[PDB]
Order: sequence, then structure tokens, then C-alpha cells
Amino acid sequence: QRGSSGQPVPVSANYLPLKGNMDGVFKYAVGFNPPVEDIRSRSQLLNEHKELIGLTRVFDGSTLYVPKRICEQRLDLMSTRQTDGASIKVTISLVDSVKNRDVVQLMNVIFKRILRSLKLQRIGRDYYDANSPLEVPQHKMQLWPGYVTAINRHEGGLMLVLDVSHRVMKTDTALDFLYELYAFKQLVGSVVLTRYNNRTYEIDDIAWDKNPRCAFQDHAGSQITFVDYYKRAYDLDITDLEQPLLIHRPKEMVCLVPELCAMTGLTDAARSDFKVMKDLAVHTRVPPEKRAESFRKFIQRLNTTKEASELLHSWGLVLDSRMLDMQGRRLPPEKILFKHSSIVANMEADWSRECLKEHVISAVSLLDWAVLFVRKDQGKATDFVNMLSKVCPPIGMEVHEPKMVEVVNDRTESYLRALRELIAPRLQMVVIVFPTSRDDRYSAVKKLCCIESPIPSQVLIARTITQQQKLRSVAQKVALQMNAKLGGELWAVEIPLKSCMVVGIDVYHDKSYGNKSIAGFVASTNPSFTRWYSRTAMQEQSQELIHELKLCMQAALKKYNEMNQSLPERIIVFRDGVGEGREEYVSEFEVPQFNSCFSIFGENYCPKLAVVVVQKRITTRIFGRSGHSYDNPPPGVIVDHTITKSYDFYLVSQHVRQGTVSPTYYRVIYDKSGLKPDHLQRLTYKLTHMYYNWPGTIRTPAPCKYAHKLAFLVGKSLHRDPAHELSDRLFFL
RNA sequence: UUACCAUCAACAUGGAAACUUGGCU
RNA sequence: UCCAUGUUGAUGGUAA
Ligand SMILES: [Mg+2]
Ligand SMILES: [Mg+2]
Repeated sequence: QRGSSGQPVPVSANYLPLKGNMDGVFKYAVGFNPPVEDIRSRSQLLNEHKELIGLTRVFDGSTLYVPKRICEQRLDLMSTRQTDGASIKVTISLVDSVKNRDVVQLMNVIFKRILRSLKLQRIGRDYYDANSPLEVPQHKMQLWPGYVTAINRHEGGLMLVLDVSHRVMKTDTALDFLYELYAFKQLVGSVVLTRYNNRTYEIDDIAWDKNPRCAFQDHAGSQITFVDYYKRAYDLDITDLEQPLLIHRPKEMVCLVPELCAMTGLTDAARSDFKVMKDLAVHTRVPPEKRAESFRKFIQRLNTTKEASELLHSWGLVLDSRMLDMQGRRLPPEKILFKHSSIVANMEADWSRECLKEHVISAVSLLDWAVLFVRKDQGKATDFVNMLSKVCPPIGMEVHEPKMVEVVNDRTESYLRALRELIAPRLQMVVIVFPTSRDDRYSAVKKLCCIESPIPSQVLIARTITQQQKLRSVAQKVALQMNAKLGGELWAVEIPLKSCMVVGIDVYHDKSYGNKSIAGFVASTNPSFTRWYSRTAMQEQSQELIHELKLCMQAALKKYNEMNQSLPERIIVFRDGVGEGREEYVSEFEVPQFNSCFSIFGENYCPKLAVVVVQKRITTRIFGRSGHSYDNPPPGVIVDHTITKSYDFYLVSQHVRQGTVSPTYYRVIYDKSGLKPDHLQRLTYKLTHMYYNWPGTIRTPAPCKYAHKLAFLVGKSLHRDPAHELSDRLFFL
């Protein structure tokens, strides 16, 4: 899995390495012949002979883990419980811990108890802090930091994956909220928690008929008033006498007094305030340095408590004091090509400025084309056409005066009538200017322009052509998109792999149109990866959909055969849309279908397939380290070891000006191409530049994003299989 | 629907929820 | 009673 391409760069990830040696731990089964309903009964059964069962036990259904070997492997205890007792049959039996899949679960439970050994309380899965708030003393709000941690196993051993989050908070009481509100949804949705007994309480129902003078039987004794109760419990007073009360019932009733409460989350009015969200964005969008600061403070809190550390010592695992530090490598910047010119990409990996003033490779003379709009939007469309005339000769295209057609009114019926009248064999592109953003009209227009009488078209809104001092870049972007939707290529990159047909797949999961689960298939056609062939497989099955994908692959391969007079030696399938629940299905079910029927085109024709799974969401964050400063790494950084599981890698390719850049995770589930891992990594980096919508770099490779866009367009708007006349073009950008 | 990326709320169908002191109302 | 897999509003940034 090793590869040496670029220059070394020191980086650090948010992984705390757990030097945890599990020795002597064995899954002891206790059980009993007469079943007992209560889990607490079983826990107390263990605790009765806890002197022999140990002072540090993990029992969650008779799967008793004790840290050290029991002196007698088989130990039988008969004991009587409290209710009747039934002569419980406690008997110790041994089960091995060899497989090590139980080790991660044991780690998780012990580490949960270790996290609660501190004074961090839980408002969920996260254990939010209640001692170091981030005051925002203008909105009366308050931000609590908190941590979510998940022990996992990586190439370097066991890593505590760690990520910080912020939970908002107010300081005005609930009665202040009710003061300013003189409704039900805001109060019920909020999760009010009292300060004295710091635990989260959920409000489900309100009763505007109770009061503090009401009585509740305390300690199963006599009646007490809420004022008396809180006076005798926590030494405080409550002033109001006819205020509402809040009812909380778990899954008897708990009556919260809405003066001691403190609402949480954000209310709709609080969210609507632009200033509030602008202020909280600064804290929520954490740069790398502040994220590292919170991480370091968490490590110090774990280390210096002396209660969590004792439990760590008890279970025999060592914890480390600094976040993981590794030595990654940065691939060189890529020479972007144009017609008789080249530009080396920035350290930011963005060449919009050079794209605006440099000649594209292939340009289509936009001779015959027409513009469609309502009368109200005449001047804006005319001004847009003038700027398209202005900005095209600089970049290479020769644009002529389009045709000028108006529609009777704004209704979809008139647009459809005008399109049915207008479309002719010679017409190349139709521009349609929507006065608003209505989904059904867009669906009908794209239906007519992609199924019935297929012609590539550009729809644009009357919002992005009215704001002057910005229409120049809008025209320069629409011009490139228009060139893309005609068979012309914009830029190119030096790709040193001959005869490697690249494939991209992504599936549009959706329960909107019959849960059809539309797919998308995109395949390259030339040695430079600048022309694409796009098909879609829409099926209500998990088996025959792969047969449609088989047909798509066969058609793409024969298209390559026509367009290059030979067949590809390699096929690389960058697969997208596969999460963590359904990772295995590709490896064993979809892949052999691709492997099976490639013998129809040649004598023992077996192209060297290789399948790659793309995950855009991960809990890993990678910072570059300069001296003692943490900052986002530049685009083009590879991390292929010490945080990777099985022949995979992390690529940083996006540039983000706000917060921490999220790397993209690439696995190679099926590898038969014969390419070295280094060349596959470099190919995945180079394909990142090949997305025409955005000059620069993107998260996923260009084929995967193209497939996602095709599937999205087919599933959301067309609801049908688009025509075959538009396959060789990119008609979905 | 000119595009790409960082946060964050509601509506759909994947798990789950024990410790611990026992103890919130 | 909460977090996941998501499907969608309203916020931020960029673009000579
Ligand atoms: Mg997708
Ligand atoms: Mg378009």
C-alpha cells in the first residue's frame, strides 16, 4: 500500500493512540436455568458474590468480562435473591477473546465509564462540558463544548477517534421566555435542564392549571410543595405563584418549575436573527488551531483527573498524551493545459483567473441558437446575450446572434408550446430564462429537451442576470458550461496512462418516485479524459439493476471501440454512494457481474478491472504542522498509512477558507488493474481537476460527480430514461 | 435553474438506551 | 427519549 510520489510534509490527525494490551480478559458466561426478567437483578446477583466476581466488572446480559483470569476456570455458586430467589444457578464458564472483535466493544464500554468518571455530563451520545462555557454575553446565550469519541482499530493499533462539538445554551429563565412571548412547538421542542441538578430533562406537555402551591408526596411519605421541596433540597426560593408548570414523563410525572429551568437549543426567533447566527458561526466554524486547542484540553482533562486514570490502570491499557503525528507527502502541483499554453496550478489549486483569459481546447461555433423568455424579462436577457458576445472571443468561441423568441405568458403550457414550435434539426441550443424557480416547469422543460425532441439546453433564472458588477463572471461561467454541453472540452491535464477507460457510478437513493433508486453511469472515451458517455439505469430491483449496469458497461465499451478503433487494456471503476452499512455488497455481488461478460467482444477479452469506493464523509481530520503551528494542509496531500485499514488512502484536494478541510477517503475493494498504488493515487488526484463546472479541484473524482449529477437529474426531474441522441455530450452539467 | 465548499434546523427508515450513586419529581 | 442513514429551508465564504 506504500507509494512515494511527492515531497514529505509533517501532519497530525485527531487520533489519540491507545496503547491497549488486552491480556487475561475472557468472556465469562454466568447464566442461570430459571430466567429472570430484570437486568438489575442479574447485576445484583453478580454483586452479591462480587468479592469473587471482582471489583471491576462488565456485565450487560451475562457476557461478564473481568480483567484477570479467575483462579478456578469453572466456579459454581447457588444463591437466593430478594423476591423469591428461585435458587439461581450462577456458574462461571469460559469463552475465548481471540477473535478481537469483542475487544473494540469492551474498549467502548470501559471508555464510556471512563468518560463519565470525569465531571462531564451527558446531553446525548456526546458528553458536554459544564465547567468551561464560551460566553456570548450580548444574546444572553452560552455555548458548551463537548466531545464524541469512538475507539476503533487501524493499522497502527487502536485509535481513539475524537471530535469536538458545541451545544448552544441560554441563561434567561423559562419565565423570561414566556414574558417575551406575550408557542407550543417552541416550548415542547426545547430540552430544558435545571442548573442545580445538572441533568437534561425533556418537556413533552404543558399544563396551565398547576402551580407551586400544589402538593407532591415526597419520599413516599407526606405531601410537600415545590417551593418547600426546593428550599429543603437546594436552598433557594421561587417567587412566582401562578406560573405554568412543565410535565416530563420518561419512556411517573416530573413537574418542572419554569423559573429554575434554562431553555436550550435555538428558538425560531433567535435563529432568524442574522447577528446571532453570524456571531455563533465564528465559534462553530473552528479553524484547525482552535480544534487542536480543544483536543489538547481534553487530553489534559483525561490525564489530570486521577479517577479516570485509575480505571485505565485497572483495565491495563495505556493512553498517550499528544495527538497522532505522522509524515505524509504532498503531490506536486499539476500543469493545466490549454490550446498552445500551460499554467501551473496555485498552492490553492484554482485557475479561474487564467481560465477566463485563455483559449479552450475545442470550441463549437454557436451559430444557430435561440433565447426564450417572458416579456417582463426582455432587457436582462438582451444584456446577458451582449455579455456572451463580449466574453467569448477572449476564450476562443465564435458566438453569433441567437434568435429571439418570446412566450405568451409565464405558465408552463405556453413554454411547452413555444418549445414544441421552435425545435428544428438545425437549432443547437435553447436558452430558457425562468422568471422564478418552479420545479414542475423545470421538470416539463427538461422532459421536452431531453426525452421527446432531445436538444441540449440551458435554463437560467432571472435572478442571476440582474445584479450588475457580477454579470461578467456569470456570463463567463455560462459560456464555459455552454461549450461543455456541445461536445467541446475546456482544459486538459498531462495523463501518463495509455488505454485506461475510466468509469464513474453513483446511485440516487430516494423515496420520492416509487423508491426507484436511480443509478448513473459515466465512462471516458479518449486518452485524455475530456469526453464522456453517460447512461442511467432505473430499476425497482437490487438484482436486475445490475443487469442494466451490465448493459451500460457493454455499450460504453463498444462506444470506446468505435471512437478509438481499439479496446481499453484497463478499466477503473470509481464507485460512489456506498456508505458504511452496505460496503460489502459491491465487493461480492456487483463486481463479479462486471467481471463476467466481457468475453463477447474478443477472444478471452478480460480487461484488467479495478474498483474503487469513494467516501466523502469521515471522522478523520488532518492538519499540516509547521513549527508548532497547526493549519489546513494544501490541496494534494496523501495519507496512506497509520490511519488506513486495508489498502486505502486519504486525499486532501479541496481548498477551504473557513474551518478544517475534510479529506476524502478512497478504498480499493477490487484491484486487478496491475497499476502500482502510487499511479492509482496520482490518477485519482489528476481526475479531481477534470470537472468542468468548477475550475480547480473538487472533493470526488470527476466521473463520480458526473454520475451523481446524471442520476440526480434523471431521478428528480425527468423520471424517465433520457434519449440516446445526447449520450456522447454532457447535457446534464 | 452560473457554479463549488463550510456550518446548522425541520420531514423520511438503520441501530440502540447500561452503567452508578440508586434517585429525579 | 437520543444519536446514525438520509430528503429538504435559511446562513456563511469565493469569483478583477
Ligand atoms: Mg451520489
Ligand atoms: Mg445546465
